[PDB]
Amino acid sequence: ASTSVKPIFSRDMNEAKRRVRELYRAWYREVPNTVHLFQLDISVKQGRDKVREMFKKNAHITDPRVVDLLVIKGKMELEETIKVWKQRTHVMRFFHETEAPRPKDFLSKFYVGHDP
Amino acid sequence: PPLTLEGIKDRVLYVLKLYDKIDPEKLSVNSHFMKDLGLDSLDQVEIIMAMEDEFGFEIPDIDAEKLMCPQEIVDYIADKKDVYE
Amino acid sequence: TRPTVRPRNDVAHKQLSAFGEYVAEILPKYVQQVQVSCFNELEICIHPDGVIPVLTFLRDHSNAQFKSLADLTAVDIPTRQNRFEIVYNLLSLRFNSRIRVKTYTDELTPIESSVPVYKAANWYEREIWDMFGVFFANHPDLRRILTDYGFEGHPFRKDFPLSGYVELRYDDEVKRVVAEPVELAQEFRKFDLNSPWEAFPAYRQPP
Amino acid sequence: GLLKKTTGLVGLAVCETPHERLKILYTKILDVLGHIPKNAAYRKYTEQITNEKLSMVKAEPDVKKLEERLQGGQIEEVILQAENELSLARKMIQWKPWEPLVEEPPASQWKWPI
Repeated sequence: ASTSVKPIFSRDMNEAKRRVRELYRAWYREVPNTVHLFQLDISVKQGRDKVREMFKKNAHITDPRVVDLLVIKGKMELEETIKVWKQRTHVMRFFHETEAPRPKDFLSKFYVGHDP
Repeated sequence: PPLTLEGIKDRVLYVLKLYDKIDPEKLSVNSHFMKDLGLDSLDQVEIIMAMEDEFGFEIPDIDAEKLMCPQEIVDYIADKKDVYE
Repeated sequence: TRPTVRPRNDVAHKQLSAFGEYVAEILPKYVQQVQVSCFNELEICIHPDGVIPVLTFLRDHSNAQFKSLADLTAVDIPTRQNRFEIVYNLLSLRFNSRIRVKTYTDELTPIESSVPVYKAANWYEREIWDMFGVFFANHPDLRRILTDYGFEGHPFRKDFPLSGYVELRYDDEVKRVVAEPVELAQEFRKFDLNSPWEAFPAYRQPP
Repeated sequence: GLLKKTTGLVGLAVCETPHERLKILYTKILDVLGHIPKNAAYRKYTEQITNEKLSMVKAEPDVKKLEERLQGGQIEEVILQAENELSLARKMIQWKPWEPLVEEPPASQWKWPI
């Protein structure tokens, strides 16, 4: 039927989850080299927490093909970092250091502008 | 020195205590990582990588998934290191 | 003939039509539609499973010999279920002829890499992946080629905004180039240009 | 019938025995085509052109005049094309493109303008 689709790499979520955990391990081990190689001012703990935050925001996916593309993109991102195709500016773009904290409560948004 | 089920058990529990997310008091040699200690998937993955560095060998994901408490980690390490003691 | 009107070439139109039927007779498993334009360009529309077989036949068959891959690109049509149209433009030096092969895909359905057939396809498929987000299976080295490292999105999609979502400047406090949400001193001005009167009756669609 | 020094195409070596090479390749192609169903259009058409090319080879001993008949460029280019056709036929046997259309496209897939 219309639910019978072509897979990317994983035929079901359990196969997809294995790839997620393999990608997470690769990122986890890369952070110490990245902090040293790019001479970042963040700690290894900060880098690894940022990695965990990025994986968590996609925890609600249940479509294996979507998970496949997330892993494919995550691996491209890792390769850019390991090969030093990125510069220090690209690595630090995950941390939004120059962006002021936008308000989140109703009142604070009400005082500043019109956006919800 | 030669390894022993008590030496392995000492190091496995030593690594786990250096893991900031584990309350060492609730920690026993049988506490389930999810049910007992309250950790989640990714925490378990990190714990396995700590054992890879502590015991210096690769634990593949297919094997790593079943290691859900300190005892099973000890059993896996003893099994792979052929320590029958 | 009329000095301002492009002249038609009926011989080429007939030749391309006959060869189009020829292709459709030989690969019925994949060919979905064959058409020839009024300016004599042959288009073969195929099921995406037929990429490698159809392209291989067109390259290697004695009566085809489309050795050159002139161009490979995609088109985004959001109204279609399979929004992405993949277009291969091939050239035959032996028969001094061109042909266009088209197939389709959605955001989650991989297409088979044609690098085995045309090594020219390597970078063209990286560009399609980068600009449209179409994944190509078994590509030797699929990664972005035109966008900035870490760039998010696929900017040739019709729903990606013209000016994007982020912009760059040098920040003295952190002593580096930084990315921030896009603000424009002058917003791009959208113009509504379409006339409310039909221009081309020949292309009118049923109500 | 002198031996030309070069084909003029870089990487394409001169062939010393073109007639014999062509006969072997065309005969191999016809042998491969026997493994395809008799009513497949690929077999019918490819056998037609291969026999016409093979007949020219058997009737024209001069290489220079043979090239004019075949109209495929240098004789080494003709040999190279025969190899490509032989390679294609073997792949066709696995693909079986003569089978019915695998799937119809969505209703308005090829509708332009939208």
